[PDB]
Amino acid sequence: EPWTFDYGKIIKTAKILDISPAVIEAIGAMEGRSYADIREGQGAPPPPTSMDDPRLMAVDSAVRIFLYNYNCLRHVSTFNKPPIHVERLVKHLSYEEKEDLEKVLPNVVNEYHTTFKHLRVTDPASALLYSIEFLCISFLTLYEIKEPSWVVNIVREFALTELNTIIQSEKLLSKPGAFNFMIFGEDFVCSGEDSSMDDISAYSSPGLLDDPFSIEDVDISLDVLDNLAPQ
Amino acid sequence: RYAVASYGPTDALTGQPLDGKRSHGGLRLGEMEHWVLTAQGAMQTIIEKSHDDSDGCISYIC
Amino acid sequence: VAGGTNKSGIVRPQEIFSAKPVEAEQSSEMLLRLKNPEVETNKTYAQEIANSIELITFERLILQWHLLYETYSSTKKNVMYPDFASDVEWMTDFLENHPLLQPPEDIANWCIRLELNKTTMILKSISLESIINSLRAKHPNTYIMHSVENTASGIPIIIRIYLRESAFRRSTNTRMATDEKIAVNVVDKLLNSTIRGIPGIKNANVVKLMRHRVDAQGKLVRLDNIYAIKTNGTNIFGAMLDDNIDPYTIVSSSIGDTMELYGIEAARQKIISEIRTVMGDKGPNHRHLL
Amino acid sequence: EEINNRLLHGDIMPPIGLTTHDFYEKLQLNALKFPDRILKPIMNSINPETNGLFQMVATGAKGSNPNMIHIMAGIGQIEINTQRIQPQFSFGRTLVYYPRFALEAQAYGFICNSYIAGLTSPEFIFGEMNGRFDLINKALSTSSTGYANRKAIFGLQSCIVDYYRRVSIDTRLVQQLYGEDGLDARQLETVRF
Amino acid sequence: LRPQITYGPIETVDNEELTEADMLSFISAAVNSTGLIGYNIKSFDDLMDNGIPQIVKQMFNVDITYKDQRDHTEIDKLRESVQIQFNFTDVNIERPQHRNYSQGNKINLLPNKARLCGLSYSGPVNLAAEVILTAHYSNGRQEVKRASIPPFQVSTFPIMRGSNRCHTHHLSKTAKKEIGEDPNEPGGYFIARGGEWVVDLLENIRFNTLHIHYHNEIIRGEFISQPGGAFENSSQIIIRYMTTGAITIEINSTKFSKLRIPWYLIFRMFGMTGDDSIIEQVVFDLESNSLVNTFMIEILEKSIHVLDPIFQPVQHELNREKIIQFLSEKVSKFVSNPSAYKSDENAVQYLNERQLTILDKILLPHMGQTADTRVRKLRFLGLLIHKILLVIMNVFPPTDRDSYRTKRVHGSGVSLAKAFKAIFNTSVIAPIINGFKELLKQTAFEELTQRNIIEAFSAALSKNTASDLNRSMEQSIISGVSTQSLERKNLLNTISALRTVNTHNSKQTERADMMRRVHASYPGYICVAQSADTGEKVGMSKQLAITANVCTAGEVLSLKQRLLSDPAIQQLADVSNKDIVRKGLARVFINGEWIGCCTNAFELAQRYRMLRREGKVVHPHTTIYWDSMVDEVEFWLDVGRLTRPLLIVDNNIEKYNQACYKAAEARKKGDKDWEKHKIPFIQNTRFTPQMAKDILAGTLTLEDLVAQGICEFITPEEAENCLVAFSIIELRKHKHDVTRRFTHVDVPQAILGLAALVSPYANCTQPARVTYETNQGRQTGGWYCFSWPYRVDMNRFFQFYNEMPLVKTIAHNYVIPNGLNTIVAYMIYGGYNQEDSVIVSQS
Amino acid sequence: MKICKACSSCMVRTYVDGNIIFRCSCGESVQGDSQNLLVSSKVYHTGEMEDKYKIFIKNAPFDPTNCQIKKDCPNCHLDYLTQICIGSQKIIILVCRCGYMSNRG
Ligand SMILES: [Mg+2]
Ligand SMILES: [Zn+2]
Ligand SMILES: [Zn+2]
Repeated sequence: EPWTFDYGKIIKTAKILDISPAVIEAIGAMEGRSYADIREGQGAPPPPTSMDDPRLMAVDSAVRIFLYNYNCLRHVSTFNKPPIHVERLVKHLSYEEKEDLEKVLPNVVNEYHTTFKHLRVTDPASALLYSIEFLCISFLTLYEIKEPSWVVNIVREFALTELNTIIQSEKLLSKPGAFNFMIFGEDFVCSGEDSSMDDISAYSSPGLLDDPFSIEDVDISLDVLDNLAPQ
Repeated sequence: RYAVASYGPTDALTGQPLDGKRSHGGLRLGEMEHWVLTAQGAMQTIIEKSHDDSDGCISYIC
Repeated sequence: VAGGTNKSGIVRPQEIFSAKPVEAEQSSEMLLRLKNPEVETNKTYAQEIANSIELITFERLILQWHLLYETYSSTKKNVMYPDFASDVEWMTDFLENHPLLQPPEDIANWCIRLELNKTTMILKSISLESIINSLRAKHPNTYIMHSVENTASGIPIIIRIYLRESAFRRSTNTRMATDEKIAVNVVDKLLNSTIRGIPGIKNANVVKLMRHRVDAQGKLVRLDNIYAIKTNGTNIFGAMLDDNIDPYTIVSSSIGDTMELYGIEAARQKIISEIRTVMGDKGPNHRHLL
Repeated sequence: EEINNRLLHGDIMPPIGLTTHDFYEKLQLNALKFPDRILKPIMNSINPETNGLFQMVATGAKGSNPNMIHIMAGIGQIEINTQRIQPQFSFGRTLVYYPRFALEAQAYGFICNSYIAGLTSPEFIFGEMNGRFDLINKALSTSSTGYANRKAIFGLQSCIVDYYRRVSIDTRLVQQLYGEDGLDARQLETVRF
Repeated sequence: LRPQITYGPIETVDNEELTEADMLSFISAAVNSTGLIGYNIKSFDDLMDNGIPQIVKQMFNVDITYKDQRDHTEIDKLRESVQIQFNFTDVNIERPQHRNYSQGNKINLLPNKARLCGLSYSGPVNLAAEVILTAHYSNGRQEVKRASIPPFQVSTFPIMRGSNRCHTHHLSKTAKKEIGEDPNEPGGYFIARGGEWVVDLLENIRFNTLHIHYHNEIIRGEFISQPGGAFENSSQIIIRYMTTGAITIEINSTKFSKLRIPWYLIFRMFGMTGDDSIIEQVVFDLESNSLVNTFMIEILEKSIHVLDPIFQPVQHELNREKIIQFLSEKVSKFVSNPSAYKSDENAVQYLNERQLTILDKILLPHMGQTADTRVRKLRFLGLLIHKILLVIMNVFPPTDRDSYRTKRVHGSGVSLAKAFKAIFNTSVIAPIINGFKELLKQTAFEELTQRNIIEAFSAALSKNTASDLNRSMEQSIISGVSTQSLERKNLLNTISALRTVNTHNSKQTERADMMRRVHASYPGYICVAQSADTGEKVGMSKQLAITANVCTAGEVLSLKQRLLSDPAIQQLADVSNKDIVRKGLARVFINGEWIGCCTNAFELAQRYRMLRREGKVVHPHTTIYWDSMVDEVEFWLDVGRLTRPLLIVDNNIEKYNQACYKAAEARKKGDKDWEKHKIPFIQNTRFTPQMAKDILAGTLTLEDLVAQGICEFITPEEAENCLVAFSIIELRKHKHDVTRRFTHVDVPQAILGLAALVSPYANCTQPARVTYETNQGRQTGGWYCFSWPYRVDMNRFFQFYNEMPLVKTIAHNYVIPNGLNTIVAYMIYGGYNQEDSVIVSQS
Repeated sequence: MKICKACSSCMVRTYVDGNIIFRCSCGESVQGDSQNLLVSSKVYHTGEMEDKYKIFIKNAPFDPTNCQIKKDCPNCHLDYLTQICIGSQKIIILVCRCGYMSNRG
């Protein structure tokens, strides 16, 4: 099967969330940038060329937390108690239909992991687009569902909440704006480029009951130690 | 070489001579030498050296 | 200085003066005298007895072991590990070779697969038949299958031990142990089982020692052709139970072990003996050891 | 060398309780000891009636037989902790001067030369390995002995002979009679029965 | 690149005429090129010219924020914090100066005046800087004030005598002689408070290497990572395997401390949160059927499901952002109340960016300090865990704590730089921060001008700080960075004190005895005889061999770029973990960082060792180690490697093998005289007797012996790929021995130190007695100093008459003999010489 | 171990009514068929197994620090071989650069 990148899925997905397409395309590349620049798409890094680019892991991590949280809702019955991000909206449900939602909700993890590991080794540039596109099509799959009637309102809310948290988690790694520095609870506030408050003992080489060679129970004057010479 | 005196500089706290030739004090009859003198039975020698010559005094107890 | 014979800079005097227990002794030894005076004359008789008393635990005969979640039924084809699916070929031979050792009806879902070290089986002179009897005499709550004793290199000898349901009925009221925990506890018991020896001793040598004996004419003569056993590691009670060793003349090098089994008076004589050994011959008078 | 040849053909079968490595090391240590014949060339080179070095050793004034052999015949096998020079130089080499898995006895501390003839660089290094132990153990012979000496005295010093020749701790018997004979160590005579 | 030079055939080299006394010229050349303490002067020189400027201009950038604790004002009430930001731009150190009379012009201070007056032989340090102050208002805007400060003197740094900054460096030997200095001494000591102090060489574990030790912890693995250079900050990671089955990674550095983290949390924080990929970085393949991977995965599988009390909330989470936030609020020391900042989304972004900036700069910095190499570090981190698990399985033994393959010898430049870092930020950086804190408290930020800011910077660094910086360095030099007072018993002791390697200062009975012995890695680098013969210091002090040296850091970038440009080496980004174990690739290291893989480890090291011989491409001081046990190639160019020259031995094994093939081919054809096609084996060195005569004439040095491919420098870890003949006779004895093919030939005297070479016929003496002579020869009366009348010394003896021994050694070519040729009778005379006494003629 | 299909996490193995059931933290539950019937295993004498020295034995003919022996190689008829002695039983292996290796391996 020949895979081809589809830009139409990102445009459709971005329109639903009322956000710029550049925000979706910049998953994992938001570090060290202003979100206003990310929103406008200015300063976007070039496509990856190395299989060890942390962007590939960053996008893949965002994909698997969508899948991890989706399956938690899918298997809500098996839990002793559901986690926070899925319990407040399924609370009004009954047990027999809470034991359901694993038959009426389709699986969306069909062939992601196998293909991503192949694309990462073969061509890293296509792997980044594949992981982003997979996140959008999975969101559209969970947003374009229509039957049965009792599940549409419980999954579309989930789809928007998950994709928003993924974007927000990526957003919280960008360049911060302006804020009160004293809300942390202390006077001083250092940065990652500061050396004033570094540990003094850390400048030395890091790292390190009876002494067998110490004359501690031998009462001999320190000025007459030549009596211990081997001779 | 060293040989000092019947008297000389004295430690303020213990009342014993100072340490070694450098301070013009006495020489040490350490832990192992009281073991030997006790083994030999030399008890009047211990009185002469550890009391008369080092810090011996009179304590009054009710 | 090697392990089990550490007589380097002060250790043995520290073991005596600090009254360290037998578990903390790095150079414990023991001298055993054969019960029959005729046997002690011959070296070969003393040589085979010395090799008889040498702790060969079942662990040291094993190259590798595998714990499998399997039950064995003769007719029903139960699931088996794919890497060990070839074991069924010699299982059929075992069933037709032992018409009395049929699999029980309470075999649990736990299998221990063993691959014996054939080199150790040759150097230590341990047969497959001896191992099977030792394990079946000590572990009645297991069912054991084995392959054929082969003399051709490249084909290993496989020991297969099946845990019965009674292995968990021993103590399962203490629910703080899942069935995986008991099975791991059982395999530790199986590996630490004693085969052909007494516990506590790792090496047993043969030495020549000299003794006096009053003749029929009242003459005291030195007998030089007397063989005994000097062991590495100490177990007075272990050699106590042996029928090839004179129990009355067991000489340990452990003060704590002599104290435990003989008393404080024999421990008093043991401290004197052990200090004298450390003191050498240019040592103090005897009254200083008392 | 012929023990090594047996190893190459796999003709060394260790007994029960010994590995092949431990049995091979035992054979090499036994095979690398000077015989009693070593003094035959030594005594033929000296005049016992005029040799100063020999008269110092023979009369017990100073020295011993291994001293003359080391000076004149050869040092022999350097043996630390009753074993040969273990390989600490990169997995099977004792020194940089010998190859990995060397079979010759020289690679494991066998000094073929005497002091009067001089040692080579590898022999001097092996000699320094054993010589350093003497310096280390001499230093320990003070501190380690002092640790044990002080603990022994503080436990034993309370024992004093009373008027019954008993040994007691202020009331409490340690011995019914000192030494079980009541005698002094300085007043003993060695007598045959 | 492939080697191109070719030398003459080894069969035409005439060395049958050589003698052992001719090989002493090789030691002479090695000592002349090396000097005796030249490494000390070089280390202090590149500390002055290169070390301190780099440390100040790179590793002391200050960025802090402080609360505005003023009263009420229009601007005041509306602003909350001020950001102090500054860095140093220009740094230099001058020669020592002294003020003659009062209010003079800082005349020069000669070392003898410093010794006599009890002064300090310290040179001024001048620094320049730019400072930025940013004040933050409540509404959201901020105000920035920037000021450039003219260069000024902060304090004085101690100056080694004889170095580039010493006054006894622009003077002739006669001038040195006549100003109260010793014209024959090389120097290498510091003058402080009228005393002479020697900064000893320090043993230290090799950086960028994994040291695996056993010990509750089952096993432990340490790894100190330095991003390249002797003066860069180092961060260590400790990977522990506990009895509970949990693998924890702990990073000790200037920003973290004693915080043990589950191993998979580190992988998650870098974007790789999938467990299958995380496990793959340790086992290199999930599809391998090898019995090693079964052991590996079983430990890894159990380690994931172990509950960590401190990292409980984020153990089961797969969102990397919250894990970074969880760790950031745990390691940041300015966070006192949780959830007070979580309401503000900008504070969350601040702590996330700060933690990522810290982690990229502190976790394995030798692999890179940017965010690009995050996954690259994870591959290397998984390799470290893989090596540790191989020791738990008992596949490989733990690291030998005594071998010099994993040890470094650090001189005065490295030791003083380490002490400089901890003192500079305390006596300079801290007072400036206090000075600016008080400036902003007493004056509004907007009221400040360019004049006020510069005044506060210099006034804070008053002479309290100037006293602090200089005297703390002197305390580090005096207290001991292990240093000792220079006692001048004689010239031999002065040289031997500067060639002494000290160890760090355990109580373990076995550990305290093993480290005092002579190790198999000592011969050629550490004297096997020189040690203390009495007391606790027996074997605790070590002496460099006569030809041993200490190398400086090389130009690593040249070799790194060439290795990456080598078509035989595949870059790390072009190879997968599965492509490594399935194709059997060989990992290639340079200075401890993993840069790529090669299909043939032996051929790469062989081809680069041959390139080193020319010296035009690979520097002669480059260590090339090939690990035949794990099939890896390592390049080392860091400072602190002991090296000695070894004469290269060449043979004709290539022609010998072809003769064997031709002889066999002739026999298979039925020919009878098949043996006639064989040729004898010949191994020989290219050192000719003419070269020895040229060394003595001064027309042949060690540098151009290396340039001709005759001798090369060998490092203790590189010495493990060498088979060395102990003398030119052993090489000649095995000249036609094909079963013993040496790679180098040694000069026998190269294994002893300078003090151990004084004893004549030391090989004929009991080896323990050679150790005594090293101690006794260093406390011998003699001409203890050539400038004794100019010195006021305590407890010094100047023996009037000295004699060269009738049986001299090579050690007397470099130090003055101390003693007399007394006529000695070996006799019994009256019993007054018994028990190690002597009878002395009164005349 | 068993890796979850959904989230690629390490699934927890438990035992129910004569079957091995893997359950994940995301609720996904699967049952192993044949390859997951391996609770635990251990290998003894790991310090002298043949898989330990495979790389070292392969590299031995090219390492110049290994001990040589005067014996003819039966493959290339080279008159010297490389002799190595590995293990606690002192197993002797003769290797050559052409690929020959005693013990037939
Ligand atoms: Mg003396
Ligand atoms: Zn899962
Ligand atoms: Zn061949």
